[PDB]
Amino acid sequence: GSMALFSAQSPYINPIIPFTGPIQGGLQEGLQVTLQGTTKSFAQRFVVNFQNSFNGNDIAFHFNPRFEEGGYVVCNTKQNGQWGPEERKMQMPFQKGMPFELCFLVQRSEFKVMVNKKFFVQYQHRVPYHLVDTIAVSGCLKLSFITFQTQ
Amino acid sequence: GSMALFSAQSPYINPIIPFTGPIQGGLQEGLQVTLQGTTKSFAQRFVVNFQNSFNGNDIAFHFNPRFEEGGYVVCNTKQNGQWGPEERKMQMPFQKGMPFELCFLVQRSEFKVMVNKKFFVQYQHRVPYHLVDTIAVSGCLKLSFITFQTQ
Ligand SMILES: OC[C@H]1O[C@@H](O[C@H]2[C@H](O)[C@@H](O)[C@@H](O)O[C@@H]2CO)[C@H](O)[C@@H](O)[C@H]1O
Ligand SMILES: OC[C@H]1O[C@@H](O[C@H]2[C@H](O)[C@@H](O)[C@@H](O)O[C@@H]2CO)[C@H](O)[C@@H](O)[C@H]1O
Repeated sequence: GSMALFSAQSPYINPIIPFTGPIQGGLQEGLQVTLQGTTKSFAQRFVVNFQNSFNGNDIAFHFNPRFEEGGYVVCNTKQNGQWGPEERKMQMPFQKGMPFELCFLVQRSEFKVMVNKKFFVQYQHRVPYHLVDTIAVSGCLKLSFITFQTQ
Repeated sequence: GSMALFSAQSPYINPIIPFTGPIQGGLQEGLQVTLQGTTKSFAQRFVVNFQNSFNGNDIAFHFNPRFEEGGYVVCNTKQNGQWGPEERKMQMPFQKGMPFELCFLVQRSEFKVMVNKKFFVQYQHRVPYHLVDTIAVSGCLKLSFITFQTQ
């Protein structure tokens, strides 16, 4: 790519869905988390959660494509079990049955999300990202890998 | 059909008339219950009941073609053993001695009923459909199967 990238932790290979695993040392500025997978052919929704601990009460960034109402993606945060105000991007960048690359880049003030190498959405941090130590992936997809790389 | 359909409960194959059997877990929004069969050559009436329990005292939706008075179909509900106001469609979409496909689609506000792939009647829910856990079929027909499907 246009930036030299270094591994920040060993890749997850063929992680089985639903997948939950550590983000070693927490999210950090300049970290890129890339998921390579396939949207199921009759997909309804899928979810990628960046969260603090295992119970899901505190999700810093929930990324939720919904193959509903013409296709849209919900971004939100959960705090102490409570969902905040949704940010809906009224566009579906995934296609049922098709491979995708999904990249989350941690910047100081926001996440940047790229889908198939193209910027899709930004999401301002609502909570401290460094407390996110867990990624959780679920729903109508499969994954071939999850990589963790830094500039 | 125009939409992919998936089994929700195994089919009842060649169920013997009169038939009564579970709708496992109750009727659900988006469930399509399809009866594939043949109207007897000399048919007087047949009945499909969506009901709460084996008793027959509470029938959410009673669908009753009558080969009488030109041919017509009665739709009604039974509560605590009492019939409500009938809804009569003054048309007979079944032909004596001929195959038919009869499909009940459960929607949020109504059942939609298709006969031979053409819309026949709507029936507003008078009671919650989810309490229906039993289907009962009787009268002048035979069935090759009953399927339970969803999108
Ligand atoms: O905000 C992310 C979550 O949305 C939840 O969906 C509901 C929510 O329960 C309620 O606010 C309602 O108004 O609409 C929302 C649809 O956005 C999902 O159930 C949950 O899985 C998250 O995606
Ligand atoms: O409403 C459904 C039931 O109708 C019963 O017959 C009715 C009849 O249609 C109506 O004209 C009224 O005056 O009296 C009857 C009530 O018993 C059938 O006997 C029953 O099988 C259902 O189809």
